Amino acid sequence: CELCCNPGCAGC
Repeated sequence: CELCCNPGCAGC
């Protein structure tokens, strides 16, 4: 998620 690797990541 630090790379916004999935659209469900909080913050992305």
